[PDB]
Amino acid sequence: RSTLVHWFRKGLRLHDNPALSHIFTAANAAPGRYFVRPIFILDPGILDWMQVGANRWRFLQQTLEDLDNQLRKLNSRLFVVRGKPAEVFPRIFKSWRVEMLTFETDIEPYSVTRDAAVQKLAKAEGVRVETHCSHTIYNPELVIAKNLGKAPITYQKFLGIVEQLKVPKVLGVPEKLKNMPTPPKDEVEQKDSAAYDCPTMKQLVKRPEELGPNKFPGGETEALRRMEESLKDEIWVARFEKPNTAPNSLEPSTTVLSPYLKFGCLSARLFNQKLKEIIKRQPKHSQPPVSLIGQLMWREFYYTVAAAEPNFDRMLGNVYCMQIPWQEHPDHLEAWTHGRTGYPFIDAIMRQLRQEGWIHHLARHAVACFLTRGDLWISWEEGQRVFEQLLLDQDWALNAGNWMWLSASAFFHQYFRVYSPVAFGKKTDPQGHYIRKYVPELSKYPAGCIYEPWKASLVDQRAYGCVLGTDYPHRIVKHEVVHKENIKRMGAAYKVNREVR
DNA sequence: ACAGCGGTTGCAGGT
DNA sequence: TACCTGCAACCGCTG
Ligand SMILES: Cc1cc2nc3c(=O)[nH]c(=O)nc-3n(C[C@H](O)[C@H](O)[C@H](O)COP(=O)(O)OP(=O)(O)OC[C@H]3O[C@@H](n4cnc5c(N)ncnc54)[C@H](O)[C@@H]3O)c2cc1C
Repeated sequence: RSTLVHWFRKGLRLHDNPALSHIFTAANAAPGRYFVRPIFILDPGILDWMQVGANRWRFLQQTLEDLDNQLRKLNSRLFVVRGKPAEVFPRIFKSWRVEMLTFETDIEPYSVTRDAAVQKLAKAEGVRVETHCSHTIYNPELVIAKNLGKAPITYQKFLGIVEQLKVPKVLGVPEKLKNMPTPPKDEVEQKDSAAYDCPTMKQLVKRPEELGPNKFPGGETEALRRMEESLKDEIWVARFEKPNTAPNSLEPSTTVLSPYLKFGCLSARLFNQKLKEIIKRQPKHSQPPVSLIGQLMWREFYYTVAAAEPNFDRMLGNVYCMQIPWQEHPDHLEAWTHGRTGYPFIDAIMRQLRQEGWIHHLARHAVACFLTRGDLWISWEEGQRVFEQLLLDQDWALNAGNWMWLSASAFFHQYFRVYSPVAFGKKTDPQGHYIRKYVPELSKYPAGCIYEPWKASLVDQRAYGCVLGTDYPHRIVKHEVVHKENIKRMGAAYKVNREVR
């Protein structure tokens, strides 16, 4: 009796998962030939390629738990195999007699190399491999192809291309498995019958002191529930313009579906379709680039360009990337990293980020601009690695692309527009409630200088119960000097990059 | 050929 | 209010 395997890596969902649905329609088509083994490989070869904070482990733990619950409703379960895909796949091809493997494709360099090996090792043992493209609405490979073998490097050019492509159908949830007993215990399940069960928090999070409030639980269920809440107000959705959403509202002012889209708990395609249904009922609506569909198209865009370039997360060797002489400065990196910059707005954001693992897009803008071209002149690659650790939604392509944007290394080139770490947040939080929350030491300062504590006299600071240099740090740089100064470094860097290009 | 246009989300100082 | 402006002038795309 041969086994059918779906491999979860992303696409952590039952709904709109063609790679998964094939296995289930295939098993039900000829029941009694097949066992079904939906697996997720807990890969230690991931921790040596990337950084993973506690908040995101909890998210993964919860997603895997929810994914297991849902598979059980389909008379199956999730099998969590510990091991590196190299050691794991040849063993399970053998002991399970794998007739077919399926998975959702990924453009990310680690997974491309991982996939090739498995694609090859599957052909070595005659296993059929059927991959699907469902993490994105459009296939980056086809987007590139229709643009004559090149990735379009502007948003509008990108839209023109994808409008010429038809959208795959959004699949529902797969068929409940019929007349299908549980698979026989392999060599590993015989030693330990719980070997492939869901990791507990204790097992997965080796670091529980670094967890913050569980504001965004993982899993398909919470993803679907949150989308429905996010789209309940159809007038809000129609008129949605990203630039008018607050970075410092205590409640998130956007959908916060990014972590769900990153793990594939929510299908980008389903989400796109729910929006398109709202568009019909609400013909007066925002367009790209600022609308919600437009935000999905940004995801698509960055995935396309990234797909074409394996050095996309890196300045050197990156076809898109401006070559800029960033400084090494450990003290300033360390201060930015732990929200100890002395600019309360920046510090507020980095602390929310660390504690909760999500921050608003424009909050990311503010801190990224500050780290790179705005103030500290530190490479975007560093900011990337921090975000990569702290973000629930860390996504290789998205993190890289947006970091290159904010440093004006690629895609964005108007480096004379520099965010003010003092001024930016005032429009949406003039009282500084956001700062009072994440920088509690300053929570008794008057609004007139909570963004600029260094304007308080010493006696003022004492009366506010927080002296600068002791209870909260002196600002590590003077924005009003360094941003003009950096603008001229950028002018200089661009001149050099032209004189090659 | 290269001036001119648009570019998801700047700031300060303006009506 | 939501769109003036000037800043010193960037990119890729277009015709
Ligand atoms: C320096 C920097 C790093 C970033 N790193 C990541 C990352 O690691 N992973 C990630 O998902 N987002 C990243 N973002 C992009 C963006 O900030 C988030 O996708 C967004 O804040 C998610 O919140 P939301 O779900 O409420 O987005 P919404 O405003 O509700 O938009 C809906 C969805 O569209 C997509 N989207 C929105 N904005 C962008 C964007 N600018 N680029 C690409 N896709 C977008 C997201 O999937 C998002 O969930 C980064 C932005 C910057 C400034």
